Amino acid sequence: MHALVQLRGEVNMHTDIQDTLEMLNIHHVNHCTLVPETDAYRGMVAKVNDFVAFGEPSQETLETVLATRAEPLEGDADVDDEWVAEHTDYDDISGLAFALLSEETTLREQGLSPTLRLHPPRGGHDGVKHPVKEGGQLGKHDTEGIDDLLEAMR
Amino acid sequence: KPASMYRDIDKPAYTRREYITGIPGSKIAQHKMGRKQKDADDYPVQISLIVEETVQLRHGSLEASRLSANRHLIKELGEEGDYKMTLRKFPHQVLRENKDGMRAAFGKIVGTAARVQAGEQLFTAYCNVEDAEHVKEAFRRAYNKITPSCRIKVERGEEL
Amino acid sequence: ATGPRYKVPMRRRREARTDYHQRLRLLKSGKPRLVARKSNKHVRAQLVTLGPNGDDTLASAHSSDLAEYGWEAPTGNMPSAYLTGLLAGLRAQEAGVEEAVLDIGLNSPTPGSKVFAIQEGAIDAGLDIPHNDDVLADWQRTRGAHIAEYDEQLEEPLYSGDFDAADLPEHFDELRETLLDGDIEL
Amino acid sequence: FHEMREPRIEKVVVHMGIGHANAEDILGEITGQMPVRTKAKRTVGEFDIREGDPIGAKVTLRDEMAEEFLQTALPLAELATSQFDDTGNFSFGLDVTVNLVRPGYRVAKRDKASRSIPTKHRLNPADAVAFIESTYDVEV
Amino acid sequence: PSSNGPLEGTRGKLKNKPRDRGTSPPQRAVEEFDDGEKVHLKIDPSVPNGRFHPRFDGQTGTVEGKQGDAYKVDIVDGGKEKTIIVTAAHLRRQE
RNA sequence: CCUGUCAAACUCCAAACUUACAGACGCUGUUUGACGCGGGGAUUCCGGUGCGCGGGGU
RNA sequence: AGUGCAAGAGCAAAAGAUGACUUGACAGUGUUCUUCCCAACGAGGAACGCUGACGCGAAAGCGUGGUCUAGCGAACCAAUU
RNA sequence: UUAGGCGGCCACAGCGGUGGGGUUGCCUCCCGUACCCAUCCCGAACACGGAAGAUAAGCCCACCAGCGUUCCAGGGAGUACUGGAGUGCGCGAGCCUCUGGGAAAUCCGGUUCGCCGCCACC
Ligand SMILES: [Cl-]
Ligand SMILES: [Cl-]
Ligand SMILES: [Mg+2]
Ligand SMILES: [Mg+2]
Ligand SMILES: [Mg+2]
Ligand SMILES: [Mg+2]
Ligand SMILES: [Mg+2]
Ligand SMILES: [Mg+2]
Ligand SMILES: [Mg+2]
Ligand SMILES: [Mg+2]
Ligand code: NA
Ligand code: NA
Ligand code: NA
Ligand code: NA
Ligand code: NA
Ligand SMILES: [Sr+2]
Ligand SMILES: [Sr+2]
Ligand SMILES: [Sr+2]
Ligand SMILES: [Sr+2]
Ligand SMILES: [Sr+2]
Ligand SMILES: [Sr+2]
Ligand SMILES: [Sr+2]
Repeated sequence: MHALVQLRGEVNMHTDIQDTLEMLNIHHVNHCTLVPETDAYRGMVAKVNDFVAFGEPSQETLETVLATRAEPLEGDADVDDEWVAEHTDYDDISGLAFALLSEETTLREQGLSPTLRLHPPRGGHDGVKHPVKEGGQLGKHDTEGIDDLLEAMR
Repeated sequence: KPASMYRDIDKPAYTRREYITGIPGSKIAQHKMGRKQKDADDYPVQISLIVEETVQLRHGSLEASRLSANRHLIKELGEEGDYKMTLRKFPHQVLRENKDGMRAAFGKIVGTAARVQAGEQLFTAYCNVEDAEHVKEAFRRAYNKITPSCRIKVERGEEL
Repeated sequence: ATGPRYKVPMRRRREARTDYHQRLRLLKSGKPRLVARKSNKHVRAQLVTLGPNGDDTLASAHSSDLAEYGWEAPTGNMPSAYLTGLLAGLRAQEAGVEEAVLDIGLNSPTPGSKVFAIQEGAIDAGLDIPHNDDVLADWQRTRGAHIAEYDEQLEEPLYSGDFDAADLPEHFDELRETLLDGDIEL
Repeated sequence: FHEMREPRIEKVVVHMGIGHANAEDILGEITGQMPVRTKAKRTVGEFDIREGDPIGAKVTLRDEMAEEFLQTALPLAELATSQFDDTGNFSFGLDVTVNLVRPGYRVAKRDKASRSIPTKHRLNPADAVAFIESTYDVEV
Repeated sequence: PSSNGPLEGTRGKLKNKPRDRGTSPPQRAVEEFDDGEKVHLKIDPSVPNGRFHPRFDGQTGTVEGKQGDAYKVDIVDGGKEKTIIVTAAHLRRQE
């Protein structure tokens, strides 16, 4: 399970690439989604590679982000433990966070918006002109690297 | 005409003589020099001239550089010295010139050039240890008559 | 053989056993082929249908097994050929086969030949095969009258192993009579 | 073993390459059987522009007709060594060619499942001279 | 293109690879297909008759009946539906 | 035998990639009716730039 | 190699050569693709059917001209069946 | 299939070579022209009739890799080329990094001297 984050705008980006992002339920810069690691899903992130930031997050980080940025399929309802408890098949955020990572369910299956509308990275990101290996912020990340970004976009 | 007009590889490969006519003969006099009866393996040293950039060298430059190179070897090793130099490239690319404004602009056949990629050996001489400094000087004269910068690389010779 | 560009014929072509051009025209009918094939001593007749991994033989008949019904005569002549066809034809009728097209392979369409005899036999067995009556030998030659009258020019027996001196085309009549009979264990 | 390997005469083709005939009459009398015309291909400057047209004639002799001809044909030629084919065939002289081969040539001449004769079963110049020489004449 | 005939620019697609030269096997030229069957269209260079417009090589149609011995295959050229008359010789079952 | 070079109108080879059909996932449609069909009204048929690949031309 | 003619392609118990017979280079009417990729547009073209009448072959079968892609022309008017 | 017929794939099956196999069995070569049929000339072939002989041919069986071919391992090579991205480098032609793919020649060692289907048959 990987966490996709659009870091580059729509303008000038290839249509087929932009369409892939929209198929991955992501329509705005800074929007994040949780994607299962399948052959099909893998082809999709490879295509979006240069306009995104992805990688597998730590259970902690996922929990922090779900609490702060997850939303129901409709409304401003806070997705806290109590919410998770009364709507989801889990007892708390951790139970949910665990299932997402282990790829047992999806945010949608649980009546949650597929997208985690994140806040801009505090202290700023590493740049959208270079990949991770070159000191940039685009492409695949370390479980620690992704966390640093996701946590920065609390 | 300036080499600026033909040095870069910017046109398609144009070599098919079954479709091209009026191609001027090559000015390159010889491709085998020195003692062509002796083998290359009969020599201790083997030094090649390496083109550092991918280019198109016209038969005029090939002849001029080849000449000024072998002419030196002849002057320093005699007309029959113990050496043998080789020009391995041949001018296959046919050149044109639109010599009527831009209407019906396809040019007429004016010449030929050899397409040499970077890192390629244009010349390769074979000599004895004592004559190495002469062959290195023939190449220093030869690289001054072709478009790219060049390397003088010793392929067989730990005699230094 | 020579190089990569070389073109090696299809196997059954190299072997010179199958005329693929005639093979196609033959298959176009959609009906099974009445494969008529000879040999020096024998004569075979197969009913071949088309299959996924190769041709399917639904019913056949060889001149060798012709003796199983009372054939003390040789097995490479006209009476033999006709009878073999009739046997194969009858067996075919049993397996449901109702129509076919004569395949003669690399043999020649000579008027009165044994392949046409095989054909006349199969047709008589009840099969429906596109034919031409005047290309078939006359009833008597099928019987083996040409051989009986050849033996008439005796002075030396035509047959080595004794079947009979003057020969018997009547034996043909007897054998055909046996096959047309309703009983017969096919 | 030696039987299915000992040579025989496949055919003896008598031929007269003229160029325009009145020669058919002599071939019929000297051989015994009927003759056949000979045409040609490609235009020739030696007044031979007509492609399909009588130019020569030949007669292929087999069995008795061949030998009975050779008995009174070989004594008319001085058989040499070079006059032999690599396949063990010789031509002398009115041309007279003799085709020699071993007992199973039909394998390569038939229609059904034909096959080319293996080199080992192919007759040799030496094996040819031997067979011929061993029948009323001399070699070299 | 310099000309606009059917065989324009079909040098490669309508030529056999050397080892595939000469007359083709009769089997596939007699193969029977059923209505609804998905068939791959590819002209057999060795077979002159029963071809379709070269522009349609590579198409995977649907047999929807036959005309004489030849077949009527339905395809979708771009966005336009067309019916193609083609003999089995130039067809192959899908999968 | 050896040794030195080439191909837009060469190919014993041969991609990346584009493409037909299908299944799967994804997205989407069945009160926002998609896909498709039929009808009314257009405008438009001087384009340009970047990048990639080009063809001509110093 | 040959296969009428550009070029590219097809073809070997043939689509080539030879020989013999023959006039399917036939009448009528369609389906489809092409012409005009996608995507509307005529003449023209081709592939593939059917009806009728035939040729050849033992027969399956082949023949809607020449192995494939060029060799073509509206309305009005005239002649013609 | 102790030798057969019809095939599919159409060289992994080609080319070349070695060894082995046939009393009333098979396939053949073989023997032979009264007939059916046959040769622009030849019972050569085609066609018909037939067994005195033979396993030398073919064919079937077993096997060899020198050539051609198929596939596989390692090497060449993640090289050549390449779909996506870059306020990366270069006067420039051009190159590089990241991401996703990925050859060809050739070397070397293996593989391959056909596989499969139906019918018939000591
Ligand atoms: Cl047979
Ligand atoms: Cl079409
Ligand atoms: Mg909402
Ligand atoms: Mg700040
Ligand atoms: Mg910045
Ligand atoms: Mg092309
Ligand atoms: Mg007018
Ligand atoms: Mg008129
Ligand atoms: Mg032996
Ligand atoms: Mg710059
Ligand atoms: Na002008
Ligand atoms: Na073929
Ligand atoms: Na039309
Ligand atoms: Na004549
Ligand atoms: Na043998
Ligand atoms: Sr240019
Ligand atoms: Sr320079
Ligand atoms: Sr393209
Ligand atoms: Sr035609
Ligand atoms: Sr004989
Ligand atoms: Sr400059
Ligand atoms: Sr890979």
